[PDB]
Amino acid sequence: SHSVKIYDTCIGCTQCVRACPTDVLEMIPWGGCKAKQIASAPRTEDCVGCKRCESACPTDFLSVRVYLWHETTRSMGLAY
Amino acid sequence: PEVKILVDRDPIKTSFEQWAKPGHFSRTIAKGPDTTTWIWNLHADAHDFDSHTSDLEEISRKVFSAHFGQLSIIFLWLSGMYFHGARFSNYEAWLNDPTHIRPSAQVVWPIVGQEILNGDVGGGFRGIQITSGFFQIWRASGITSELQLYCTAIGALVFAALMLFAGWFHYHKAAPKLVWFQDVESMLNHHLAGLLGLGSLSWAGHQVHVSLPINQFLNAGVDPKEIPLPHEFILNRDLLAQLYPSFAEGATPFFTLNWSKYADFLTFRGGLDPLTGGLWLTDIAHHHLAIAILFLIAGHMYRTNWGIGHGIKDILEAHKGPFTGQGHKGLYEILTTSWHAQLSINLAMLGSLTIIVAHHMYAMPPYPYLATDYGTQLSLFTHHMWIGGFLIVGAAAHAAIFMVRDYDPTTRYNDLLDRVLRHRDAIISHLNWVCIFLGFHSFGLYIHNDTMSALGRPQDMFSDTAIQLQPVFAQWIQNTHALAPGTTAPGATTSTSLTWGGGDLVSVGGKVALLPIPLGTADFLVHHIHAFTIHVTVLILLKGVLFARSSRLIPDKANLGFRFPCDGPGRGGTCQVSAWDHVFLGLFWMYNAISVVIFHFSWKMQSDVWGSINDQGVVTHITGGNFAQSSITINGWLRDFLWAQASQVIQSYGSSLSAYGLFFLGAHFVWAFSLMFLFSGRGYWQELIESIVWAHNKLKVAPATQPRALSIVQGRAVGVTHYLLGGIATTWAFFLARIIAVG
Amino acid sequence: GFTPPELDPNTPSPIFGGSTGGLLRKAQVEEFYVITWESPKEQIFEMPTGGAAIMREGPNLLKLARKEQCLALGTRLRSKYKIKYQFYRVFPSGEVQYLHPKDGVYPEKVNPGRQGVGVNFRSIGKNVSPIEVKFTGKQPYDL
Amino acid sequence: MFLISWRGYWQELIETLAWAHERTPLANLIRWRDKPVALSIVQARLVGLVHFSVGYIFTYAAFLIASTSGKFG
Amino acid sequence: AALYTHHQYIAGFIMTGAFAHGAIFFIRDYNPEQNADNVLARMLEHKEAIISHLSWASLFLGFHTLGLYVHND
Amino acid sequence: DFLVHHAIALGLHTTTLILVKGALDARGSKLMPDKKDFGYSFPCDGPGRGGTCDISAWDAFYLAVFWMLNTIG
Amino acid sequence: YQVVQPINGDPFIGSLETPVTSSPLVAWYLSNLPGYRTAVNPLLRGIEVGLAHGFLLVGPFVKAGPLRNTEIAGQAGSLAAGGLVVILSICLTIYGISSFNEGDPSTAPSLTLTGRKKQPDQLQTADGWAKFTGGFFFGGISGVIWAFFLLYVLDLP
Amino acid sequence: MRDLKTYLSVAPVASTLWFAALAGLLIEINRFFPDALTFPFF
Ligand code: CLA
Ligand code: CLA
Ligand code: CLA
Ligand code: CLA
Ligand code: CLA
Ligand SMILES: CC1=C(/C=C/C(C)=C/C=C/C(C)=C/C=C/C=C(C)/C=C/C=C(C)/C=C/C2=C(C)CCCC2(C)C)C(C)(C)CCC1
Ligand code: SF4
Repeated sequence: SHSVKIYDTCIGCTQCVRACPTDVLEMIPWGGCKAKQIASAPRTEDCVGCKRCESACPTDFLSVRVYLWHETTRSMGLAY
Repeated sequence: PEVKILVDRDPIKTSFEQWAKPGHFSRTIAKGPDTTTWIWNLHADAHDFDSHTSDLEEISRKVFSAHFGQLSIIFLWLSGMYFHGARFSNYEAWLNDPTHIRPSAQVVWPIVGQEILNGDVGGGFRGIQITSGFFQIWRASGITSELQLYCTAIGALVFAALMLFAGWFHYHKAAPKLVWFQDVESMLNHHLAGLLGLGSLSWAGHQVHVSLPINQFLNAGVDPKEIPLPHEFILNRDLLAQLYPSFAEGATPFFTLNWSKYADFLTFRGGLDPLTGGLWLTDIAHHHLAIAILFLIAGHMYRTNWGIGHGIKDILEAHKGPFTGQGHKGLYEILTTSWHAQLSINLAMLGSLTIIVAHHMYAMPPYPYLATDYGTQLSLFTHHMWIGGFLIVGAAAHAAIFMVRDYDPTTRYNDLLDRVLRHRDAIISHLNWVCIFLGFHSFGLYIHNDTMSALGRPQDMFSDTAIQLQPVFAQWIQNTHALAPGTTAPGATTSTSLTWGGGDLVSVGGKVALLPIPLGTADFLVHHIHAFTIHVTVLILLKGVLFARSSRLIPDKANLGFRFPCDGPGRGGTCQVSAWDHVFLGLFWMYNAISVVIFHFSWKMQSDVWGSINDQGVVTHITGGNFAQSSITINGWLRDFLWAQASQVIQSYGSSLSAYGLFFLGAHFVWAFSLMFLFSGRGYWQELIESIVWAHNKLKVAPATQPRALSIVQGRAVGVTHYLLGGIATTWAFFLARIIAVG
Repeated sequence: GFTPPELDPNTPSPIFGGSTGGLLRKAQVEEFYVITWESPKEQIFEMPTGGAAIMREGPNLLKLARKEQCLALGTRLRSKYKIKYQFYRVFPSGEVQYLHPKDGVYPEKVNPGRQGVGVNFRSIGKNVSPIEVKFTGKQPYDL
Repeated sequence: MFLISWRGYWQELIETLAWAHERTPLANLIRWRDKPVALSIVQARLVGLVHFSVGYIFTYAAFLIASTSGKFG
Repeated sequence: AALYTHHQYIAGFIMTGAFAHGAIFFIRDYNPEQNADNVLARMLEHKEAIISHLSWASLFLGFHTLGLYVHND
Repeated sequence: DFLVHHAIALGLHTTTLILVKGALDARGSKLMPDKKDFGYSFPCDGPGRGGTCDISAWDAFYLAVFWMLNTIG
Repeated sequence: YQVVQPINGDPFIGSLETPVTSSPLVAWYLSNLPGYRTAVNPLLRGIEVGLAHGFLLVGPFVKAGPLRNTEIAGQAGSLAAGGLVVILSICLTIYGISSFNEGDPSTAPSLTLTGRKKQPDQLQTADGWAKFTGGFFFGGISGVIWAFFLLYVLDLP
Repeated sequence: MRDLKTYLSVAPVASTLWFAALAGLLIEINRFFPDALTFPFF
């Protein structure tokens, strides 16, 4: 299972959650930004590691990060 | 319903304002550059019409006028060829003695010592020997003075200006609408009966009145200046009736149906002309007559405006059975709404046609004095093989584009496409297997042979002396083609080609034009190598097409486009899943297959076909005939073909062939230069550009359009482009230097 | 707090002709997935494995082999059509698992009953150097 | 090969082959214990580079020894 | 000839490894705060000026060497 | 001897450039400022930010081996 | 009417039905082979296997090997086929060793083509696979012996 | 006409003209002073 971490520079634009192809991410309420929103990653046992979320984040530097880690059946994307 | 002209007036206005605003066609480019990447995108998307807009009418208008531009360019290139034949050539002297003067239609200025490239090509002339075979065409045409070449250069220039004007006109003043383009029945009726029928009829006419009599006079020995002008043959007809008595009755037979009385100049001989080493002109005229009749009839199949004819939709809907469901229902709607489907079918057919042209033109030489001009024959075969391969690969590219951007079962459903999509797994499995099996049983034999020859065990080889693998069917078929004239073709005298056999050999000027080509174990091995390479190329391209929309690995691939780098390093890594990357990979394998084809043909022709014959009649081939015994190992290809024939090009420094020696080395350089783009990635390059940019910033000399490294896809594309250029140019220099040097 | 629906078998399936892209041995021994939706009428749609199928008017129940397949099909169903879908994970035991949407709302909309998983309260430039975590099994981003 | 062709193409090919095998009679009585997958990205680079430099050393060694030993001078 | 080529090629591999373990050291075991403002951190502090001048030198040599060889050819 | 010695100098300078850049950028650069959190060797950082193929320091080593082989050649 | 149908009406299994995979002649044939005789002792099936394959593997090693023309050694090249039988039965043994354990049931399917339960095929055991191994090997070596026994001239020795 | 003056100053056309003129200049220099290996003046 890969690791996905959210950092407090997040502006809560939700662009990363819209992009995930396996539904790893989620929005949760917060108080540190104008959107009162922050991303979370509750379901990292399904993450294929495509970094489609990182291409979508606009902050500099990134607010979502994907660290590739130990591989499994779901992580490798095997249908057999 | 009915067919008519449909046009709009003044759709776009002629202006310069859009020239000064780069990237007007795409909204993203129009905005202007921030980084250098912009400049690349501007060129990559320049002719992607159906991506600049959504409207089919606009795409078709652009395509039509772009075609006019291409035709104008081709006419300008023809104009140049004829003008150079007329002005800077030795064509007249070659016309006087064709088997001693080697043709040349390009001279160079004496600027930095480069005038050494103006070599002694015979006839009181010094220049560059050409290999396009234009003198042979101009002789087969009847052209005998440079004034006719001037005239055709001027006519071609006029036609090029005309094409350019029509290209402007049909886009800016009178632009046809979609319903005009989407009428395929009338289009096919015109191209079948009007372009190909009337074309070959008119050409048969020219051969009957100009080429035939002027070539009769030339082969009789008459001085090329004392031959009458062609139009004389038309004004005075007794001139024609002296060479062909049948021209006295003059179209009375063609009506009295006694076509027999034309047997004078419309023959069915077969074989070559033993004076010039080409096909009988009386055969070619009759051929063109027959082809014109066939096409003129075939251009009356489809219904346009008078009931009679065939509806394409009806033909397609009628065909279906118990294995294919409803098949062919729904292909007329597809083949009339996507340009990419049409382009794929057309490219496939044109590439295959070019390869067939290569084979038929070596085996049954059409022009006079072409068969004994070895450099021209090699050049033509090789050129046309390369063109055919490239077009076939483009066919796959545009089938993939159709699958990603146009296929849509919600509004245009076809059954056969759906069923192939539903068993693509079995398809790709079986093709994969057959390529592995074919690769083991052809290259493996070579490896067995090399190892048995190095282990001092030649009786254990796969060869004509130890373990024979004779292609029985090929030998059987060419034996049937030998016995054909008189048994299954009573109307023919000689058989279609001299390669079939019968013991007939044709010579010209002490050179060998043609003779029977022998098939043996080596021919068997080479042909199975060829089957292997073609199967592999097919596997790569068809895998790219069939899985362009989705996979078990990436189930929504169509949403990422047709040309994307990857879908990230996850799932194990997904570099090069797009169909563009499959085209990119198939280009290398096409290069491999065509290269082996042209090596096989080049070595075989010198070894068993080309050479010199003696008055006593003993043929000495250019190479000694070593293809039967040295082609069966890899060491024989490295030693007896590459090392032994590169001598001509590595020894041209100081002669007039030194440009080939320079291009040999330049092409090696460009090939090795591409590996840098192919083996690396853009992260390294952007990080190096960072420090270089720092150095520029230190001196207030840094540019405002921020430099970036190339794209991932651009890296791949630059890599394959330089790889192909380097390799093909190396073989070009090798071939031309070698063949020009010996003869 | 949003009881999730149950899996109702005997729910019909779309009209398909069969294809070599469907389930394999992994669905026999490891796991597979099931998606269900509504389909106001019968309509054609592109299978996420092969060609085209016809979804029936009323509930629809498809069995696929990967979560990504279900989610790509659901994205297609939710935007191009206006359809609500749910999918589940079935084990070889005969055990179902409602999967998505987890708490009844789509994850791109913030719901007040969610906790934060994997959130660091600092910028990404404030991770320690690897030398700080050497010989102990944590990772610099673990904190 | 390993240096110009990259991973995705090969992984899709392997999925096709796995289907083919699992579907054929008398041969699906045999079951692998590791699911076959294409090589890794870094792994492919390493394997390509290894082939490249092995070929390098071997061809040059053969030529150098044969062209000095053949003349022995 | 054999000895010379063997020892030069082994020296080249050893050089590439000598430089690889420097990057491994910089990633794994380097501690910034414990090397504050000494020769090592100073090397890190003007990496642009080192890379830019190496780049200039190698551009210059490549341009003029290949140019003179092509002139002569 | 003059010309080939300048070719040798070009080779040494370019191999040094590759290896030194790989070493001095292994803790992070502008295109990836947190590279040290990823290890010595890793494939890429996906196709975002323009694309990051071959950005690890292992990859600089892998590129430099080609130039080493060319130089010793 | 159409000829191809989804496997047993289920259009979401990754396969199809054709005249190649589900046809009465093919079904009956493939059914009456050793590997598909579920209700039979593993060793008998293995015996059939080894017999047929030793006999088949005789020919090529004889008519193609290095001593094909030397016939003071041409015919006795059955040594090679015996060695090949030995090698791939060693491979059979290690495959069975790694794929199974005696204290575990046999992984074969328990359902049949119509939806009735079957007693799992015992060839997929550890025990029965070792039994089948012995059968195949016995048959292979003695089939090599048999097809070497028929050295009498026929049409092509 | 002004748009044409702008277009003629776009990068590819400007470089084309610049280098064609430079090429003519070097070509004519070498046609007048051929085979120079040194500065033979002072
Ligand atoms: C024959 C193949 C080849 C060539 C010519 C080069 C050349 C170069 N490499 Mg490279 N490399 C190669 C293969 C090659 N490489 C391979 C196979 C790999 C492994 C993937 C690498 C990996 C690599 C790396 C990692 C790096 C280089 C670098 C460099 C540059 C070094 C600086 C220099 O020498 O100044 C210039 C030398 C030249 C030979 C340039 C020649 C081209 C001239 C200018 C032609 C002039 C054009 C002329 C006007 C006509 C144009 C035609 C028109 C149609 C455009 C240089 C341009 C380094 C670099 O970027 O330095 C800063 C660098 O970091 N290379
Ligand atoms: C590295 C060690 C090695 C050795 C010692 C041999 C030895 C031999 N090889 Mg071989 N080979 C090798 C590596 C080796 N090979 C590799 C790596 C390859 C792959 C490229 C090949 C590919 C190869 C081929 C394609 C062929 C040989 C053949 C032969 C035999 C030729 C001489 C002969 O006719 O004998 C006498 C003739 C005999 C039939 C002797 C048979 C040997 C006994 C009787 C077999 C008994 C086996 C035994 C039950 C158990 C098997 C091994 C066990 C100890 C584990 C010979 C015994 C040829 C051959 O004869 O085929 C058999 C031949 O066709 N080799
Ligand atoms: C006898 C009628 C006729 C003829 C001879 C042609 C001939 C041609 N068509 Mg065309 N076409 C026709 C009818 C005809 N068409 C009809 C009825 C339709 C649909 C209504 C189309 C729709 C069509 C399309 C969409 C396209 C063509 C294209 C082409 C060119 C194909 C490429 C080629 O082989 O170039 C061979 C080159 C030559 C033979 C050189 C000689 C060129 C001569 C002068 C052509 C003149 C024929 C033309 C019909 C004259 C009418 C113009 C007149 C009003 C002044 C070719 C010249 C392609 C094209 O336009 O390229 C620009 C293409 O895109 N045609
Ligand atoms: C009738 C032939 C034909 C036509 C009309 C098209 C048309 C089209 N193609 Mg296509 N294609 C063809 C044949 C054709 N192709 C063939 C034969 C191949 C196999 C190689 C391909 C493979 C192909 C691919 C892979 C792609 C297209 C794409 C496209 C679209 C955009 C092209 C573009 O503007 O890029 C811009 C054109 C350039 C940047 C010019 C490139 C210059 C080349 C690389 C240099 C060649 C060197 C030169 C020959 C000699 C060296 C000179 C130098 C030394 C000075 C366009 C609709 C693209 C697409 O996305 O489709 C939607 C796409 O990516 N084609
Ligand atoms: C005394 C010398 C020395 C020592 C002790 C080490 C020690 C170490 N190195 Mg290192 N290195 C060295 C020299 C040395 N290196 C040199 C000379 C180079 C330049 C080539 C490198 C470049 C290098 C890199 C790029 C990396 C290391 C890594 C490592 C660490 C783990 C290596 C490992 O086990 O991976 C496993 C060992 C292998 C995979 C070797 C098997 C594959 C080899 C290359 C194939 C051999 C070729 C073939 C079999 C022979 C020909 C075939 C036949 C036909 C003849 C380890 C602490 C790695 C690391 O983990 O980072 C810390 C790392 O990425 N080294
Ligand atoms: C005696 C004599 C002389 C002198 C000499 C001299 C003066 C010397 C030298 C020399 C030198 C002076 C050399 C050198 C070299 C060097 C090198 C080759 C280097 C290196 C480095 C590296 C490889 C690095 C690594 C790293 C990194 C990257 C980072 C981290 C750390 C480390 C360190 C790990 C003469 C000749 C005059 C004369 C005779 C006598
Ligand atoms: S960025 Fe490059 S290396 Fe990384 S996955 Fe994409 S194509 Fe592969």
